[PDB]
Amino acid sequence: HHLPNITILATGGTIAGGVENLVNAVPQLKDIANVKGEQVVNIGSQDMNDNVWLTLAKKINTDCDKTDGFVITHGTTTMEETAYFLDLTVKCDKPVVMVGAMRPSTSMSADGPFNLYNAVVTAADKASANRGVLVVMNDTVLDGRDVTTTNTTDVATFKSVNYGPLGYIHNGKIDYQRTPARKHTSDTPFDVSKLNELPKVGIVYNYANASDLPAKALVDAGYDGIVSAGVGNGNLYKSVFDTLATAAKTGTAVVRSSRVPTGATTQDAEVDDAKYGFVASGTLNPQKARVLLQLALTQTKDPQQIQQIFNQY
Amino acid sequence: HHLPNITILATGGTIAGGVENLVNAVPQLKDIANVKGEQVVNIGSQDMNDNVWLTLAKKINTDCDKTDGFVITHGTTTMEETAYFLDLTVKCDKPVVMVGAMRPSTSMSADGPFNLYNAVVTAADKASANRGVLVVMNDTVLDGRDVTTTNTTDVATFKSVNYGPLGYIHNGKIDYQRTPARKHTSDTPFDVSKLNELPKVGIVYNYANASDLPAKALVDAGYDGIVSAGVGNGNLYKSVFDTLATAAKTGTAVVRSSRVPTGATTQDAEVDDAKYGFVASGTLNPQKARVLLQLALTQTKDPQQIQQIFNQY
Amino acid sequence: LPNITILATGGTIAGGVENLVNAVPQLKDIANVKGEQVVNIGSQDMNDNVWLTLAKKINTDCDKTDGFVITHGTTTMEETAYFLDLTVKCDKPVVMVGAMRPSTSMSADGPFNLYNAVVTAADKASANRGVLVVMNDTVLDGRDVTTTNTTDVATFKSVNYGPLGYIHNGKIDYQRTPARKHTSDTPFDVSKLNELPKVGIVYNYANASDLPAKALVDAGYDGIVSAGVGNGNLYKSVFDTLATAAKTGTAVVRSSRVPTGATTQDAEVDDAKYGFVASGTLNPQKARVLLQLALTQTKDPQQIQQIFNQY
Amino acid sequence: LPNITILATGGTIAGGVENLVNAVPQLKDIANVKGEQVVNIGSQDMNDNVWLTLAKKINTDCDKTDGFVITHGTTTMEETAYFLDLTVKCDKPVVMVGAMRPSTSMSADGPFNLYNAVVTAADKASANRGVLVVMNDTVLDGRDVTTTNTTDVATFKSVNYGPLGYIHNGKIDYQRTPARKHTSDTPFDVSKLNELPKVGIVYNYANASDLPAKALVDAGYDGIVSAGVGNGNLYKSVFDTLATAAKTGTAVVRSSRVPTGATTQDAEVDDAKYGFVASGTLNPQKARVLLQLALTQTKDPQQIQQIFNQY
Repeated sequence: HHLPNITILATGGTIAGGVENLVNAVPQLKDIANVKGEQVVNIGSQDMNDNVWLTLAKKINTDCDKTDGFVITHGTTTMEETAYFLDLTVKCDKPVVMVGAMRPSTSMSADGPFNLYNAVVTAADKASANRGVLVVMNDTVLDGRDVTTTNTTDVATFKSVNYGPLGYIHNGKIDYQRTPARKHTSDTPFDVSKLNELPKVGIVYNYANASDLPAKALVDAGYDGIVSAGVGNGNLYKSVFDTLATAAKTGTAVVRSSRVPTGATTQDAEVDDAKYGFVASGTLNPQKARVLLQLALTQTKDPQQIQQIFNQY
Repeated sequence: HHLPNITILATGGTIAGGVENLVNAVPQLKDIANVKGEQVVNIGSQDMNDNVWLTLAKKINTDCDKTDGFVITHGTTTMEETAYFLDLTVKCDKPVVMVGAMRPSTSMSADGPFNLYNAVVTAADKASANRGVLVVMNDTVLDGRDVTTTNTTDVATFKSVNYGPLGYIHNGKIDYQRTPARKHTSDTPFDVSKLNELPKVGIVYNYANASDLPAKALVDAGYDGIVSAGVGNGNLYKSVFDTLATAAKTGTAVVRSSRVPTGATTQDAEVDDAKYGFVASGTLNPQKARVLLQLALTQTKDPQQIQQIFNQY
Repeated sequence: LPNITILATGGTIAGGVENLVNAVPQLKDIANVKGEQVVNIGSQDMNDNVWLTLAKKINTDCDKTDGFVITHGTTTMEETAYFLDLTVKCDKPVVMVGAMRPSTSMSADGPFNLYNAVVTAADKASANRGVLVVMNDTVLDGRDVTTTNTTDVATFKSVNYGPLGYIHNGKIDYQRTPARKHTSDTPFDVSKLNELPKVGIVYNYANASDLPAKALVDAGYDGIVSAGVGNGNLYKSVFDTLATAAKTGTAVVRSSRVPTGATTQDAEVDDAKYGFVASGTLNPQKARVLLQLALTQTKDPQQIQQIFNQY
Repeated sequence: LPNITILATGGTIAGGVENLVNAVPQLKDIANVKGEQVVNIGSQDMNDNVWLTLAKKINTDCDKTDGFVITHGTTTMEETAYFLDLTVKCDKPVVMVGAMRPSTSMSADGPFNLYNAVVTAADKASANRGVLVVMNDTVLDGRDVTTTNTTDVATFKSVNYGPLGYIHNGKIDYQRTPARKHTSDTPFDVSKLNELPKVGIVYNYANASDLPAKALVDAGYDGIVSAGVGNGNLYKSVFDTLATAAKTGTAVVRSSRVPTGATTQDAEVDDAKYGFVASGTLNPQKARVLLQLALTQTKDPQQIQQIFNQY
């Protein structure tokens, strides 16, 4: 009886005490796995972009058979977006686990070391397979679809705000009581292996007396899709509504989501989606709805079919 | 011993079973107060705008001495924004209480009737004075600064997510254990009595691979101020950052807030605000930071002084 | 249209029990509803006999109906739901519902809650998910569901693992199902039982008396659940009484007064050494339900621990 | 630089008690720190004698220092904090701190928590806010603070009314202060007491035994707090025992096992008729603290109710 082989892919700086030398910062890692590190890119998470996403997904798909699991170290600001992109595009059913740190590795009571430890525990556990892309933060295993950051600074910020966590980790053991029902990874039709770019999808915000200029600027630039961060149950300020209604009639894909941090933007409730050709995002927040819309646009431009995609993934 | 006189100002449709005839939908109101209703405007809350705000504040300031308290019925989508605008601009220290309903007045288990009842209870209670503008929803008394909507459909959606509620209502009695520390109402310098318009402030969203076109569109239109809904602790995608940095150097006021639903966007932590001339929003979310920025711009265009305003109100 | 049976255990939650279709006419559009009053008791006085009656009724009537809705007061809903979750062998939907506001109150919650419970019981997708609680537009599993606030209409939450689904306009978006075994996958069978093992609960706090625990032991209780402090720790005096009782054959489960999170095995207390069982995410009242049932099968602590790891 | 005294009640929370400035060197930049070991006990074994000792020490040493930080285990922190909140007469900051992870663990929380507690005790703005608990970058009042999760570093929350302030980079943004009276505005004075009235807690649940409650009554306890179901309701057998005890002069407080919300007076139980007291937002363990103190002044239920409405 030997240890699993886990690869750590880094996207940025170190979250505990180079990527080569993590087994020296956290020597406890040796007792759980044989670890190898690769620096895939080196960027701040706030600057995350489509090229990095494509690079990551291709790397995991290509190296899937060379390792028992993956841990990806990633900044916290856009973790939730990269996790969902990977959840839809990775075709490997071995564990893929993302992890970060809310405090810098040099600060007192840095969270990164224990988070990294727990991420490797999770990647090494056979029970973690077939659950989609996972985020491990603060002793908790979270699915890539529902996970979001709820507080600007709290070490406990990452939560699955609509449907809850998959499991909790205590003393290196995971109690899994849930798995996601929406389709992920190998069960999706999305395949990015041949793609060098993704459809252009932007996000506009709604609020009192909202300007329509952001929306117009995107339409005039020929964006493929626009996600509205609506008020309440995905409602839109009138000027924004008028702009997006005309955009949707002339070929732009329009998804109604919500600025409100929990709950679904429901179909045909507040706005007659069938009349305008809009798609309702359900529980996906604006930034995650963008991810799914970009992918849906690689397969179809028909709002009816896009809506079905939002109801399945 | 007689009952207080409470005025109900409506901004839209009825939240229980015209505004004239509310005492017939909720006859229990008669036992608590002598009620008078006025329809101030009639618009959907998603279409809320600066003109309505100015109208409301002027009406309350003008009628303050004619009544013992005010209840304003308002749609839920933008309640949080109107509440904070009033919290900063009303000069009456009698109770001003906003209320709405998450379910339509015709549906089974409509929440509006009991919410309206409780709002009048709150407006009638002497202990409610001097606490700023209040929101009463779901048996809870919430301050206009911290209150926000947390779920798209839940009757329990309104919460003061950073500092908690002021009081709870049980059987027509309020247990107040808190009052807001930030300055409000009569203690602010903001005076809208002479104003027919407010400075133009827009909001842009950050996310992976964020377009700078929304921000550029606002700058090119000559907006007075721009609020960034940043990632994490108010961070900005690089293209957005570059656009806003140049805007701030050339006279546009720029406030960093966060798309993350709780916690403060803190000063000089993630971004060197002093170098770029940016202002950090603290706990104010993007839509509320817009409210304060619009008002601050009536007094000053200097980022240092704007920052002090964000630290006091 | 499906045939749905409403079993009442107390008062009416909208506007007795065949009145319901008159109080909530909209029910006729979604199901053919029949009602029976099984008992008439306050939820605060809920007891083992009512539990046995309910489970036998459902098990016996399973073939005659397409789903069950049980009307139940809110105070102890979470206990009954878990009991039924472990003992019901019908795989048709069983849905519990109640109301936080009286049916005569302004903005009473019971009518819409009842409507949504019937919706849930009528949906094919609800089957095989265990016993469910439907409150405030949300569908919750009977194991994790608990009341979090004394008065709020939104009180019912699955505080460790989340809800199964949300209901909007009569349609349910299910994204979860419980992994722990339930209903027809458990070994527990109450069909021939007229009583259950005696299990009590003691609370821990600063300067706690051991007298409650001693009282239960002297009365020959079969098991004792401790509502511990933090991660299931015990006040010294209480610990000593329970350690002794475990040696003489009383089953002892460490749970926590803390409202979320697991009481984990062998972390704060050497469970193997004293013959204690750790409750996991089960709060004290739920841990009682499982221990009662466990004790119908075994008195061995290691086997009871295994049960607490599977159900 | 302010002079801050660290009073320890148990183990060390970073890397005994004069070591602290060596374990957390950054403390030297913000205060002149002195440490004293007051007792050395596990938090789960916290008791009335430790409480009396702590309050007398602070009251006696108030003039010699600019603020106090008390190091305390997490299990019962919420009880000690409320006791001190009612009995301390020093108006200088008193700040409690602990750690959810052992000081030797990876990513131990105690060092930064200790640093933030000293920061808080050193800030002028912290005075006159009552006794405070500083955990996970947040400043919480001793009345409302409770532990919400068995293991999470973020467990401590003021679940009904929220935190007072948040700490970022050594600065505190205070937006709240507690309205209920505390510290030097209470009538409670423990300076001449060597013991406290005897108050125990019983739990309610389905089929609850009255034996715990009877045991406390037979031992002549001065008061009993009920952890009720829902809005402080009681299982029938328990109710009957407590109704009898209240008539013979035992003080009885109805609280709730439900983790948030008030137990409200005369709503679910006719408190006036039975001579019971409703706890408001005080959970059972906190309601014990107040009832113990109330009973040093009066045995009359109407006066005890007034106390529960003011403190």
